[PDB]
Amino acid sequence: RLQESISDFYWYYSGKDVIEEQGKRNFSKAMSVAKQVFNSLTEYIQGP
Amino acid sequence: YGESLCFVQHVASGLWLTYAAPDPKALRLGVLKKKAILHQEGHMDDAL
Amino acid sequence: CGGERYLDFLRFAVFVNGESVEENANVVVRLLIRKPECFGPALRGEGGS
Amino acid sequence: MSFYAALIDLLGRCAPEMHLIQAGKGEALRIRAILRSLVPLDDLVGIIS
Amino acid sequence: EVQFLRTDDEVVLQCSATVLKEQLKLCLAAEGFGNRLCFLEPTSNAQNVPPDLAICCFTLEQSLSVRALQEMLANHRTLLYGHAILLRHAHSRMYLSCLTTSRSMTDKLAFDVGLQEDATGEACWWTMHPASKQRSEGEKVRVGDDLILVSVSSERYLHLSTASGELQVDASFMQTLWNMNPICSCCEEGYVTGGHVLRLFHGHMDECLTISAADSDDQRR
Amino acid sequence: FMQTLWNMNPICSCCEEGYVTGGHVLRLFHGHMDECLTISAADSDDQRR
Repeated sequence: RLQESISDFYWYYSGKDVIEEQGKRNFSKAMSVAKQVFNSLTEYIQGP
Repeated sequence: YGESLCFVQHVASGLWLTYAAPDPKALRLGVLKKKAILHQEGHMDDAL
Repeated sequence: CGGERYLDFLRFAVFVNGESVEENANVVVRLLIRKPECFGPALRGEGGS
Repeated sequence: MSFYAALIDLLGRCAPEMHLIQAGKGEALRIRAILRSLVPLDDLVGIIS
Repeated sequence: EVQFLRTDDEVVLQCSATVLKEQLKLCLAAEGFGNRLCFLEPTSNAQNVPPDLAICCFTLEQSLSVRALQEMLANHRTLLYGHAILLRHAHSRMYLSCLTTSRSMTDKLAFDVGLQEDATGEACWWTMHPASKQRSEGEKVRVGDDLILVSVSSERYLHLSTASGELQVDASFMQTLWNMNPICSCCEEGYVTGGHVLRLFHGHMDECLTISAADSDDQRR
Repeated sequence: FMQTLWNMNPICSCCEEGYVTGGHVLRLFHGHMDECLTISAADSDDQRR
């Protein structure tokens, strides 16, 4: 679901040359959430 | 338990357990219950 | 009688200070077409005066 | 009559503002086409008459 | 493994109608040249009467998200619920579209479904949605899945009209379940596949199987 | 004080985790556990048939 949201928000900003400040912020929030999710998934399997 | 997907078949007839595909106006009744029938082909989602 | 009240609520939701709010207007249109019985026994389509 | 009048008023209010139409915004054009399909003009004129 | 519909695959759109308490399966069909409108070709009596599948076959070009489609208009891939697909008539190389015209005496709000010469615009694009609860948006479309098709331009459903005694196809706010049944996915070089026009040559390509020319006495039989 | 011969016929010895065994009360769910197979409630017209 998160990557679908990120791809949609991409497509929203694709045409515009420069992303604005709020877009940067929301991208940062989404990427932080995705990083934590990736670390959780990594921790589920490591050991292995 | 809870992983295997099973289709119920009447041995003698070979029919498959399926729903009746509620006739229209059932949504108007707001009736959420689907009568169970035995049909030669059935539906894909018939698994249990 | 109740369709009218719900409709004027939606009117106040979508129309502000002489101008339409597209974000709410499009949602209202889509929801209303998805449930077309809100339009009335008329405007139904099939078998509709 | 009041239910239908409220419905028509709400749809007209949901209708796009013109400046978007001149801008050629696809969502606005699509909404307007949907509204026109729902409500034909002859019926509006008949009611006004 | 379970087969997944993907782009460049050829499909037929199939609907089910109950007539005289016998189920009848129909395929969407369009000639394109001469008549752009879509109609329904029954496939059930096939054992006794061959159907015309060539004009019932469609090829998927693109399956995109709504946002990607919006950017495209402003300026192999697996199918997923919620995406917008572009469908070509294989014979006529036109695009399936929701037309502004309406003939349906029964339904006032309905539109005609037919073919479009170019892929430009929103009419040619359609969005797939799951028919049942176990399917959800974002999930891969699977062969045999019942689907709901919505036009971007008109926000109608691809619908089967039984209002008149004769069956018809229309764009309506009422929904009809459709099945995207595959025909071909990927063919190797040579390696004849079914559904293809070809010629039969006896030996070293000197003479071929044929029937009589026009206005012949044999009646071309 | 009179004796009768009896047979001790087995039903189950040891069952692995999950791995449905016969003779068990259970429920049948269509898909993602939203709805289940059942019959009508009490005092229903269908006679719970």
